[PDB]
Amino acid sequence: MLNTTFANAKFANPFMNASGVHCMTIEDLEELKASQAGAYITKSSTLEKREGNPLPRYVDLELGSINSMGLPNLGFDYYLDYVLKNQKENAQEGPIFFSIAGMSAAENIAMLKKIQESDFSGITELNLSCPNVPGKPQLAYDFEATEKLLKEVFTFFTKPLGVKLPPYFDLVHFDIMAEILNQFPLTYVNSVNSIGNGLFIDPEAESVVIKPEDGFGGIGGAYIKPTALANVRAFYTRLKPEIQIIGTGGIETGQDAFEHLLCGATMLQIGTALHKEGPAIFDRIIKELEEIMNQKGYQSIADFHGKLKSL
Amino acid sequence: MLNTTFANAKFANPFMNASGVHCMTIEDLEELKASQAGAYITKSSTLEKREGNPLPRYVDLELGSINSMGLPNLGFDYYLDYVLKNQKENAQEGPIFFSIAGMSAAENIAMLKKIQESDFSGITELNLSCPNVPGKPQLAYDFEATEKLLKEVFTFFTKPLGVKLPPYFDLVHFDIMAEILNQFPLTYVNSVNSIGNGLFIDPEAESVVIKPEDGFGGIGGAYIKPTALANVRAFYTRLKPEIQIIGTGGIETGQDAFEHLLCGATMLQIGTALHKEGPAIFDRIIKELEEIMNQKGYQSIADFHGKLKSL
Ligand SMILES: Cc1cc2nc3c(=O)[nH]c(=O)nc-3n(C[C@H](O)[C@H](O)[C@H](O)COP(=O)(O)O)c2cc1C
Ligand SMILES: Cc1cc2nc3c(=O)[nH]c(=O)nc-3n(C[C@H](O)[C@H](O)[C@H](O)COP(=O)(O)O)c2cc1C
Ligand SMILES: O=C(O)c1cc(=O)[nH]c(=O)[nH]1
Ligand SMILES: O=C(O)c1cc(=O)[nH]c(=O)[nH]1
Ligand SMILES: [Mg+2]
Ligand SMILES: [Mg+2]
Repeated sequence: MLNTTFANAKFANPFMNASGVHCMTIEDLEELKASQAGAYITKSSTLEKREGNPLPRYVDLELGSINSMGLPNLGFDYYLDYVLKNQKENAQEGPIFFSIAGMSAAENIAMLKKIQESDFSGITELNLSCPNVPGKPQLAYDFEATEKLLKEVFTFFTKPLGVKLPPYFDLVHFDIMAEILNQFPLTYVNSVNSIGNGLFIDPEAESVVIKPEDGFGGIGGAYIKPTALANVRAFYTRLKPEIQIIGTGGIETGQDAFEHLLCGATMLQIGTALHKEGPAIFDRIIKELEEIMNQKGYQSIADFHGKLKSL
Repeated sequence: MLNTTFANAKFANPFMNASGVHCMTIEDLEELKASQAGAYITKSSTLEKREGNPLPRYVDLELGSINSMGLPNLGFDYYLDYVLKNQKENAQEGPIFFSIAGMSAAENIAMLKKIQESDFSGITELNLSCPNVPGKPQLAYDFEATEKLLKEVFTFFTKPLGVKLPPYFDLVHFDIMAEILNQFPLTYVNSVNSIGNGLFIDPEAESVVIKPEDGFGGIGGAYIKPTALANVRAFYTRLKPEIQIIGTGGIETGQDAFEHLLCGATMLQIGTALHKEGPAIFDRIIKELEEIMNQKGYQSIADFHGKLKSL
């Protein structure tokens, strides 16, 4: 019932882990491969291995989560070597996704060049929430910087490429970004990354709950579904059909998944809920979505994909 | 215990309604005057009376609310006439707040000029989430446009003035805005307005819940407290002491109020929760905050104001 076609590949279902959750090590990845997830993505990597920020840097919240991991990862070469070896085993239907988040534009270009030159036949995801010039907003909030980077990337990168974007909150911003993205042969857009720089407080202790950035961190979970759905829908109605969408943000139940698909998302990623529940979540949410579809008499995602009704 | 000093005026407590909620008519305003609210603010007005968007345009949600009211209001003259007459009765400790959200820069300047010329001795709040040039983001997301407007405003406006701002999600944005705002003799900054363009879906009906903007609307309530607290705190540590802060966003319990005050807010505004509960909320939340203070042995907000601890 959930069979999905994305980036010209076939997947058993649309579910995937969100980058950063349960995908740090080869062991994490193997557990994802073993789960019911239709596909999985690696932790955003940088050129060098990164320890990340001081703990505590992640906290479960009643309505979601807050984090400031600091891009901890085992380095580009570690992930590239892993995906290259699994690619050869052909023991998995559907390509693996490879996320990169260079500490700089030069680092992103360098990693993209290595992926291009390698035999990697999978899908690449460029995290545009990656660092940028000192007195500059995250890359994706700097429209000029974003367009400049993408133009250089597409002068040489011919393999499947998608971009992970932060949430937008103004319709003109969606228009500007859509216009920038539509000029490129992008495989997809993934909305959204966590809601940036939120703050959570322990009232009793009268203090923040994470050590880095004075307690400020990305927000995920139920807090952000309204924003995540909006971004998925806003891009669905603005992007050229060539560019598909991956919906990410506040997905925990089959109903949440149903809502993202209704908005136009083709693949779905689970972050916070997966972090709390573990790989077993995929089997649960898959069954939940199928039950919803059964009650409505739907046999394929195509029966409702992108059919969100306006009043 | 909650006595507060703000904009050089004295208030029985920091609580107020958030603009747009329970402040449309003179009758609404009188009910706010009659409640325990330490102060109140009028609905953002425009030069002409506005009917607002088609219904349904506001919906209560389990975790907050979504709206696209479309600035319905009775017109500038109606509100100005009201506050001028109440000002004379001296039957209220602390000035009334007057919100304006011109459909254009010319409209904001025109209203500010009328307030300046009038005998209004209260406080004015400029809603920088007001409309802007066609292909331009809301005013407050257009740093250049915002600075230009404020410079013109301060070439003539000498009365107390505060600005209502939308939420920001990047630290560099807070730096840029703080730098722009610190150059003016502003009375205060009010963070935050609703999280813009969120989307809520009724999965059974497979449709949005508000009629305008294809269902997209500002999000308020529990969904946004993490973002609201972050904005209050981020500005508290960047604004010159001359500019105080009004905390708005996800305030429903004494604990929520405690958190905003801990961040640096001096006055507090309640939107969503007030819309659901009615003016009686002020008596409840006041008691809730006082109980929290009593348990901690605090006798004045000064005992913890802005004392949020980092790890
Ligand atoms: C602990 C943690 C680490 C994350 N790491 C990444 C990362 O390396 N790259 C990326 O693009 N997104 C990262 N994200 C963001 C997620 O991919 C996802 O966009 C976010 O958590 C919103 O989804 P959710 O509501 O299901 O959590 C991370 C989120 C969390 C909570
Ligand atoms: C129905 C409604 C109308 C609103 N109207 C205004 C308005 O005219 N001007 C303004 O500055 N903010 C307006 N707001 C935003 C609030 O003042 C407040 O910033 C927002 O609801 C976030 O607070 P909350 O979490 O307590 O709801 C409105 C919010 C709602 C729900
Ligand atoms: O590694 C992290 O801290 C991180 C990266 C990213 O893109 N998003 C997030 O929420 N955390
Ligand atoms: O009147 C409205 O629609 C409105 C104005 C504003 O500033 N904020 C909001 O959430 N709604
Ligand atoms: Mg599997
Ligand atoms: Mg009163």
